[PDB]
Amino acid sequence: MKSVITTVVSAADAAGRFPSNSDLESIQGNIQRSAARLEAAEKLAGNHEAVVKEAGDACFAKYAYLKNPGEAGENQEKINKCYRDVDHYMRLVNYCLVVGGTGPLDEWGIAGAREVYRTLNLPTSAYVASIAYTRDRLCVPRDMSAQAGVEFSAYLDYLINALS
Amino acid sequence: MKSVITTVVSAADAAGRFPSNSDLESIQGNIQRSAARLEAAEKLAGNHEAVVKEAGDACFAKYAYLKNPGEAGENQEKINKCYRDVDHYMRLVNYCLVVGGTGPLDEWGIAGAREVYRTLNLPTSAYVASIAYTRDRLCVPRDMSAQAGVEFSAYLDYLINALS
Amino acid sequence: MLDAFSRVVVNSDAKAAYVGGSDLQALKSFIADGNKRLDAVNSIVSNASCMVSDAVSGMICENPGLISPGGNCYTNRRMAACLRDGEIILRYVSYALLAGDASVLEDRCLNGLKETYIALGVPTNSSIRAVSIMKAQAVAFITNTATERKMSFAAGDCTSLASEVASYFDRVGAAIS
Amino acid sequence: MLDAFSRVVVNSDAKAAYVGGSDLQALKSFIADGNKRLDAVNSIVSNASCMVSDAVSGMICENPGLISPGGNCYTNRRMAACLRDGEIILRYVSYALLAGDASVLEDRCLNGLKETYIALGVPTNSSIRAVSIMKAQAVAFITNTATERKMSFAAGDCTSLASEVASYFDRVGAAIS
Amino acid sequence: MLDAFSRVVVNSDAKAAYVGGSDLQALKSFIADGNKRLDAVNSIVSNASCMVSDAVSGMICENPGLISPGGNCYTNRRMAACLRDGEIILRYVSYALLAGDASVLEDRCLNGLKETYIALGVPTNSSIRAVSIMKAQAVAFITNTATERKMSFAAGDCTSLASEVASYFDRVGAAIS
Amino acid sequence: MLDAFSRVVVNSDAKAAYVGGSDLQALKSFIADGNKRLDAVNSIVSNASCMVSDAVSGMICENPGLISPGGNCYTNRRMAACLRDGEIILRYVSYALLAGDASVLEDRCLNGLKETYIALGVPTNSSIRAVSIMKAQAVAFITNTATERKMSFAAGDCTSLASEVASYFDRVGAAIS
Amino acid sequence: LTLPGTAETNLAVPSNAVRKVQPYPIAKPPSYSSVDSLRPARVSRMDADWATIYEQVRRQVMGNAYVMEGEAPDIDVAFSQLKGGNLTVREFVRAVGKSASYRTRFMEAKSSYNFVLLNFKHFLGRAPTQEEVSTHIQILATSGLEAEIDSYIDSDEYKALFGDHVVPYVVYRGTYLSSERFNRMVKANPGGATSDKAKSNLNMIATVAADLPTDAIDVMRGLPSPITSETLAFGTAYYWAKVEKEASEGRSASPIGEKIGKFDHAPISTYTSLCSYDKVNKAPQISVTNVGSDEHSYVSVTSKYIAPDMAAAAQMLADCQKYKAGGNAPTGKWMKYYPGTTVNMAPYISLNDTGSDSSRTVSVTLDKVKIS
Ligand SMILES: C=CC1=C(C)[C@@H](Cc2[nH]c(/C=C3N=C(/C=C4\NC(=O)[C@H](C)[C@H]4CC)C(C)=C\3CCC(=O)O)c(CCC(=O)O)c2C)NC1=O
Ligand SMILES: C=CC1=C(C)[C@@H](Cc2[nH]c(/C=C3N=C(/C=C4\NC(=O)[C@H](C)[C@H]4CC)C(C)=C\3CCC(=O)O)c(CCC(=O)O)c2C)NC1=O
Ligand SMILES: C=CC1=C(C)[C@@H](Cc2[nH]c(/C=C3N=C(/C=C4\NC(=O)[C@H](C)[C@H]4CC)C(C)=C\3CCC(=O)O)c(CCC(=O)O)c2C)NC1=O
Ligand SMILES: C=CC1=C(C)[C@@H](Cc2[nH]c(/C=C3N=C(/C=C4\NC(=O)[C@H](C)[C@H]4CC)C(C)=C\3CCC(=O)O)c(CCC(=O)O)c2C)NC1=O
Ligand SMILES: C=CC1=C(C)[C@@H](Cc2[nH]c(/C=C3N=C(/C=C4\NC(=O)[C@H](C)[C@H]4CC)C(C)=C\3CCC(=O)O)c(CCC(=O)O)c2C)NC1=O
Ligand SMILES: C=CC1=C(C)[C@@H](Cc2[nH]c(/C=C3N=C(/C=C4\NC(=O)[C@H](C)[C@H]4CC)C(C)=C\3CCC(=O)O)c(CCC(=O)O)c2C)NC1=O
Ligand SMILES: C=CC1=C(C)[C@@H](Cc2[nH]c(/C=C3N=C(/C=C4\NC(=O)[C@H](C)[C@H]4CC)C(C)=C\3CCC(=O)O)c(CCC(=O)O)c2C)NC1=O
Ligand SMILES: C=CC1=C(C)[C@@H](Cc2[nH]c(/C=C3N=C(/C=C4\NC(=O)[C@H](C)[C@H]4CC)C(C)=C\3CCC(=O)O)c(CCC(=O)O)c2C)NC1=O
Ligand SMILES: C=CC1=C(C)[C@@H](Cc2[nH]c(/C=C3N=C(/C=C4\NC(=O)[C@H](C)[C@H]4CC)C(C)=C\3CCC(=O)O)c(CCC(=O)O)c2C)NC1=O
Ligand SMILES: C=CC1=C(C)[C@@H](Cc2[nH]c(/C=C3N=C(/C=C4\NC(=O)[C@H](C)[C@H]4CC)C(C)=C\3CCC(=O)O)c(CCC(=O)O)c2C)NC1=O
Ligand SMILES: C=CC1=C(C)[C@@H](Cc2[nH]c(/C=C3N=C(/C=C4\NC(=O)[C@H](C)[C@H]4CC)C(C)=C\3CCC(=O)O)c(CCC(=O)O)c2C)NC1=O
Ligand SMILES: C=CC1=C(C)[C@@H](Cc2[nH]c(/C=C3N=C(/C=C4\NC(=O)[C@H](C)[C@H]4CC)C(C)=C\3CCC(=O)O)c(CCC(=O)O)c2C)NC1=O
Ligand SMILES: C=CC1=C(C)[C@@H](Cc2[nH]c(/C=C3N=C(/C=C4\NC(=O)[C@H](C)[C@H]4CC)C(C)=C\3CCC(=O)O)c(CCC(=O)O)c2C)NC1=O
Ligand SMILES: C=CC1=C(C)[C@@H](Cc2[nH]c(/C=C3N=C(/C=C4\NC(=O)[C@H](C)[C@H]4CC)C(C)=C\3CCC(=O)O)c(CCC(=O)O)c2C)NC1=O
Repeated sequence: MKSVITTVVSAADAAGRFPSNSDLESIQGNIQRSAARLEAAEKLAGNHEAVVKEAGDACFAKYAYLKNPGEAGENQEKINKCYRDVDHYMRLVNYCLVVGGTGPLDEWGIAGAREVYRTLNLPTSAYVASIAYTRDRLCVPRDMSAQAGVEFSAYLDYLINALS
Repeated sequence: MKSVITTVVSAADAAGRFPSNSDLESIQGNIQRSAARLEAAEKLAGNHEAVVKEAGDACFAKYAYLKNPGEAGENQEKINKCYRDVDHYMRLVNYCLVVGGTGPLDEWGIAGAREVYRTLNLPTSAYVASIAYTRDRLCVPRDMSAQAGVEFSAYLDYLINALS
Repeated sequence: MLDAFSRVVVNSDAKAAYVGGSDLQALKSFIADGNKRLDAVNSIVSNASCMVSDAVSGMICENPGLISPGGNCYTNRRMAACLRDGEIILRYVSYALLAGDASVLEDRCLNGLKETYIALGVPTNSSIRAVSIMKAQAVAFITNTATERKMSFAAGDCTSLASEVASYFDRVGAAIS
Repeated sequence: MLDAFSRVVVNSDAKAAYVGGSDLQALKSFIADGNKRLDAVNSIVSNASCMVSDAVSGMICENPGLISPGGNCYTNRRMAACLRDGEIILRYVSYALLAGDASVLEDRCLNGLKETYIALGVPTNSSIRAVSIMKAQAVAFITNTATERKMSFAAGDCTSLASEVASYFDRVGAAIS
Repeated sequence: MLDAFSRVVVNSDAKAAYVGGSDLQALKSFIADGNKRLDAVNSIVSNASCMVSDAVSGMICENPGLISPGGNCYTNRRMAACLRDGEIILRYVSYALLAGDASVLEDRCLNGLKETYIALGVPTNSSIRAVSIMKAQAVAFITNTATERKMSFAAGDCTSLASEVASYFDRVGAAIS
Repeated sequence: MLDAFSRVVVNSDAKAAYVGGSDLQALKSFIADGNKRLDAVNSIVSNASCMVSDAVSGMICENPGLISPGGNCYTNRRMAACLRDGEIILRYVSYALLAGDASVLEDRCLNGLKETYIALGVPTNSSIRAVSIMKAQAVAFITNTATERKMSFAAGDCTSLASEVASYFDRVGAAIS
Repeated sequence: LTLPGTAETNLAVPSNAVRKVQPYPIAKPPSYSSVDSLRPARVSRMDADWATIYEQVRRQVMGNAYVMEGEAPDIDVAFSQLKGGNLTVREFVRAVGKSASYRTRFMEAKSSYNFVLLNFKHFLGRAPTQEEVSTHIQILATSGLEAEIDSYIDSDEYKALFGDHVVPYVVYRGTYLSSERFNRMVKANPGGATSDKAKSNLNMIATVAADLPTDAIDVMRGLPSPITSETLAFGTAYYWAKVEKEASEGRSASPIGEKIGKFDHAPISTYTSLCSYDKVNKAPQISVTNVGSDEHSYVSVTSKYIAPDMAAAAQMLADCQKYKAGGNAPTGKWMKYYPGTTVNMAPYISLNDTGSDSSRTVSVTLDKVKIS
């Protein structure tokens, strides 16, 4: 969806013209950038079960209230719904590292979050605590390259900034 | 004008949003392309009086009928008007080699060409005889680098396709 | 809409699957002909005005039944429409050569092109002959076998993109047949 | 458009009849439960946000094919639409309960709902389940048989209005089937 | 891979049939003279729209009573049907040049076509002259001895393919008469 | 088969027939030296379009009165009709070469040619001069002694068929003497 | 953003630099118009509050967009100036249309022809003719998006119907410039619970507004007409014609069959040897490329291709009016049915075995690239 290609192709079509030499110049950056973010994708896809397990419970460690009855986490299965609720978010930032833009995150995870998390009483401050626990746990020598840790963190705080 | 920066900063503004990771990535292409085209601008600015003297006369070598009386070339001074009337185009190819897009070529040279060249009886085929004579004389060992001559030819034929 | 990067996510969205190292190298292969694709679109829009004017007049010069009165390309307005009508096809195939897949022109240009040309009364067999000239010259430029215009390039193979644009131009022809 | 007082005038416009004392007492009975209808509309819009959010999640919790990818309530935007799509159904049956006849929703809500959901790909059997939860809950409020929320009323009969709103919730179901 | 081509042409459950890169030389090793036989069909189907518009107009300019009142190419319901029918013969004969067998041509195209044309009142005097132009039009394109268009090829002899379509057009002339 | 070839000619309607390869070897066994004779017809009719366009052009350069105004080849209605009689001599002598007889040449073509040329004002002394060029053209093609187009052949002698066609061409000229 | 009082921007006409803002909203059009008395009242800037001006701009200009709260901040930019009086509601829908939220659900997702028809539906509230399309499709070719939305808002048709203070709506004016232009407007504007987003092809007004005849179908106009103006005719009489249309208007059943493209085929008993009427007019759709070794050749079977009925009007009607002095001489009493026609040997080329010759008689006429 909203990639760097669909940015320049729709803008060249809304002007009603051919792909000019600015638009061919915009795709030349993607050779210099896909070598860093696509190995961040397979480091996410090869470790996606761990980063939902030991980081999804850190919201419950910070917010230990919501396992009380009458509230948003009642029984064991809604916690299993909650680890399903955050696995789609880690799928989508994997889905935006492979695109290069912020395209698959907006209409699939972001657009409509102010509606469904208000009616179903889901606290967005407990969402962003689990995501920012993943954000500050990046480092150069263990996780990925020194350059991929910039852009993997640059998609996560956009999820923080759009949910808050 | 229509640069690679002002394409992606107006499309971010017409959406009404921040510069995302798709918009930051498009400027990373300018690190890899400004070494190629800014050398071509210094080859054009250091040789601009040569490429209108022994290339502006080649339209008159192709069209000797224009110097007939009652035509668009009457006296000595309209030919001296004409070499100024071609040097403004070669200033504009220089004005878009340093931008990166077709920004200053459009509203300063193209937008309105179908009006003033039809009403004042100027043949646009004798424009593009002079411009495409400069196009086929590019080569790698004498003129510039191998990559600058691709892009300098890529702005000349855009002027051919606009006037024809 | 869907580029070559976002084509492999909507195949993976229906599986709810993370994109991993089994098909990322197929996508990393696409980036390896990045500059090979990039010069190819530049060679298309280089001679784009001379592309369509040789294509429509070649369709006229083999079938001179439209210039006859009562023909579709008879008057001076409809030839200005027809030079514009083949120019949009060149404009949107060049988007699909840049996006890497036939997804931008499919829902914008081809979606409803069939009954637009039927209701206005465009001879659909002559529209096949119109874009088949634009198919055979699009592979003539990006393999650089054009006789009257030769462009300098870095040497190598580019025939993988030649099957790409030739798979787009008969998708236009199948959408209008 | 048409309320309950204006429904009998177009029944009398087809006969060119002065509306008189043979059916004014059928309409005076409508004003006799004037306050009974008036408290009934207020109980629907009292817990109106908890009405639709329990109803669409009850449709989800019996059929998790929509949360599966490829389902019509998979992504986040479609759950935001489906929370709002069933809210408009509550917004117009609360109009028709106030107006006393199914005329205000039959042309503003039902006229055109079938082909919008067909061309979107909305599963019509699931929206049947979605509004029949709202049928079972709207009669649970105006009979004051809601287990988690009891409201105080003047005591009496209200089951004539219970079949009234239940007749409306099968009118939205018939136009989508 | 030709069994994949032979169904799809007898209209089984596939929509289309695509031949890859490695399969294309596997098809070329299967049939004999695989480089020339793909060049012969590429000469035919690039000029199919010009050939049937010339052969129908060649049929009219021999016998001009078809566009007289009482003819068969009067009332352009019929004239667009005859312009359709010339293309269907050309599209089936170009497959038979590609496959090398006339077996698809006899069972899909030609059985009962003598019975169809006597039931429709199609005159067999002019319908043979429609085919006999298209035999001479196809045999001039194959050896590149067309008057107007000279297409570029790798040089050599193609007269074994040129007498192949004259056998295939004679089976159309046998099954119509 | 030859009686079936007789059913092609005499039916007074357009008809067409071919012979398959199982039926072909019976035809080569029934006729004598038939691989020469099937090469004999194929030498002529592959160059028949230049043969009549040079012989009746050679009739004009020996007798320029036919392009005088009022002359019989002045208008293009008459000029195309002179080539139409030129080819129809050449097909009917080729089937007479193919069947090996002259009875189809007399009964289908030459019975009634003197009665229709005097009634049409056709110059019989000039058309004998036209067909004697076609006698002289065909003996160069049957002995491969044409100076422009020489054809490949399985070598040997075919001067018996050189005298066979010159016995067919003078039977045309004695019929219009 | 510009000024707290701004009647017109962009200086297109010269007389807008001196033009005031309208002090009051414009009146209704002065014809009779029997339909609009059943219609709801029009919403203006100076009668209604911002809760319902935003809803009716979403209900008409946005079609039925379902804009969320985080969706469309460009509209929230443009709405925040309209509440401050910084631009009129005429200029506000210019800012809505030029924004990307209008682009990313109507311009990129719909087709090129359908984008013009939705612009007449949203901005002017009607449906165009073919000449109105043909002047608007060149602005999408030469000038782009921003100049094409300027052709609606700076037109005189907008300023007479709505002016500077009235939200766009379906204006029933009774006496129209064409009888088509009433009922093509009505077909383009259905009532509630309809959007534009599912019909990525609209495909029905894209072929009624394409050719200037073939006005659209009556049940496609009795559907969105108002009430006590449709009833006693939509109980069960045209009601099944409405439901069978709605399953065709939904999912976009393409009207090659019944609307335009109107071919009397032969009955199925007439051929019966070229049988199986599913497979009756199918040809091999063959394509070759022949480039290197990634170069496919994809013989698809094509669909039932129809006689196009206009290429058979170019052919056989414009030309082939050969048609002259066909007396052809008439001596030939011996020709006996055919006269001019050669035996036509035509040897199928002797590839040394299993290849054979057949012959066929035909009438022969010399061509026009022949003698002299
Ligand atoms: C793709 C994202 C991604 C991650 C962030 C980690 C997340 C992560 N970190 C640790 C485990 C750890 N993580 C760190 C943190 C660091 N270690 C260092 O050498 C750096 C200084 C610093 C990088 C921020 C340390 C010190 C431990 C061991 C102690 C602990 O468990 O906290 C563990 C448990 C044991 C293990 O699996 O290694 C996990 C799942 N894994 C992932 O797949
Ligand atoms: C900014 C762009 C730019 C140019 C392209 C040249 C254009 C140019 N070339 C030549 C002059 C020439 N140009 C060429 C052409 C070539 N020479 C080679 O080594 C290559 C094989 C081939 C490149 C296509 C030759 C062979 C001459 C000398 C003969 C002649 O004058 O034509 C001249 C006249 C004399 C001179 O100054 O050299 C000019 C103005 N100058 C410029 O300022
Ligand atoms: C802004 C303008 C602009 C462009 C349009 C592109 C064009 C471009 N192409 C190549 C480089 C190349 N480009 C081609 C492509 C082709 N060669 C042919 O003979 C075919 C005709 C054609 C394929 C269709 C090939 C084969 C190479 C060398 C291999 C490669 O790098 O891909 C390179 C150098 C890459 C390198 O070697 O490191 C550049 C910079 N770049 C730009 O800066
Ligand atoms: C009866 C009139 C008549 C015409 C008008 C032309 C039109 C024409 N050109 C080409 C064929 C072509 N046309 C071009 C186009 C061009 N070549 C250039 O150098 C320019 C950049 C550009 C025209 C300005 C190219 C590159 C080819 C391929 C062959 C070639 O390289 O010349 C073809 C063949 C298409 C095909 O093979 O499918 C036709 C019909 N030919 C005709 O017979
Ligand atoms: C603006 C706020 C506002 C309202 C919402 C209505 C509500 C209202 N209801 C009743 C009065 C009543 N209301 C009900 C209705 C009900 N009782 C039940 O047990 C059912 C749950 C429910 C029907 C759905 C009944 C049964 C009476 C008593 C009989 C009657 O007066 O109708 C009365 C007093 C009339 C009287 O007794 O004289 C009023 C003022 N009026 C208002 O001013
Ligand atoms: C499987 C292979 C296949 C074919 C060969 C054609 C055969 C064919 N032709 C027609 C139908 C027709 N075919 C012709 C054709 C002609 N009349 C003439 O004078 C000319 C000689 C000739 C055109 C060159 C006409 C005129 C009709 C219409 C008959 C009528 O409407 O009166 C029909 C009837 C069905 C319909 O048209 O809807 C069929 C099956 N279609 C096929 O599917
Ligand atoms: C001043 C007095 C006078 C004349 C002498 C004639 C002269 C004459 N004869 C013919 C014209 C002709 N002349 C002949 C005659 C002959 N061609 C033959 O092959 C025969 C051997 C020979 C006669 C014996 C024929 C066949 C024509 C053409 C018929 C025609 O023009 O209608 C024409 C051409 C007329 C035209 O162009 O239509 C003229 C001027 N006319 C005159 O007004
Ligand atoms: C006044 C103008 C004028 C002409 C038009 C020609 C007409 C002409 N052609 C040939 C003679 C011929 N004409 C052809 C025919 C052809 N050769 C080919 O290779 C092609 C396939 C085909 C059309 C060009 C052949 C094969 C011969 C025999 C050549 C020979 O005699 O060696 C002859 C001699 C035969 C005879 O006299 O009976 C004459 C008069 N000569 C002229 O003086
Ligand atoms: C299916 C269609 C069909 C044909 C087109 C012919 C083609 C043909 N001709 C001959 C074969 C021949 N053709 C000729 C004839 C001639 N040779 C010359 O050099 C003279 C110019 C010319 C005299 C007219 C001769 C002399 C032979 C060899 C003897 C014979 O087989 O008759 C052969 C046998 C070649 C071999 O097997 O080696 C074939 C296939 N026969 C057919 O069945
Ligand atoms: C495109 C550029 C663009 C902008 C820069 C802003 C500018 C802007 N702000 C407001 C409108 C406003 N802006 C403010 C803001 C403030 N007042 C304070 O006391 C604080 C100092 C400050 C916030 C930090 C307030 C409070 C209003 C509403 C005024 C009111 O009605 O009370 C309005 C009028 C529209 C409206 O009222 O909603 C506009 C155009 N909007 C734009 O569209
Ligand atoms: C948004 C995407 C988009 C497209 C895909 C094209 C498609 C298209 N073509 C035409 C319209 C037309 N297109 C043609 C074209 C042709 N007729 C022929 O005989 C030739 C085969 C062929 C030229 C190659 C003609 C002649 C008309 C005008 C018909 C007329 O009014 O006479 C129209 C109607 C608008 C108009 O009439 O100007 C549209 C939408 N245009 C677009 O804007
Ligand atoms: C992907 C699709 C595809 C095709 C379209 C063909 C295209 C094709 N043809 C030939 C190659 C050839 N093509 C011809 C054909 C002809 N030459 C003539 O002079 C006649 C006019 C014409 C007869 C029809 C000949 C003679 C050769 C050389 C090989 C041979 O002699 O058989 C070659 C190999 C060499 C070359 O590149 O030219 C290819 C790739 N093959 C394919 O794979
Ligand atoms: C069955 C076998 C068969 C034939 C042999 C021909 C015989 C023949 N020729 C013509 C008809 C004709 N034939 C000629 C021919 C000639 N005049 C000359 O000056 C030259 C000597 C010679 C050409 C070389 C001309 C010019 C006409 C037309 C006469 C006219 O239009 O008035 C006609 C009248 C019918 C018509 O053409 O409309 C017939 C039956 N046709 C046949 O179907
Ligand atoms: C009075 C009515 C009348 C006509 C309508 C034409 C019709 C016509 N065309 C051709 C003959 C032909 N027609 C074509 C077809 C084409 N040629 C091209 O260059 C295009 C690409 C393509 C569409 C026009 C070809 C290739 C030939 C054979 C060689 C040639 O004549 O060009 C033939 C000869 C067939 C034969 O000899 O059996 C005829 C009769 N001629 C007539 O006499």
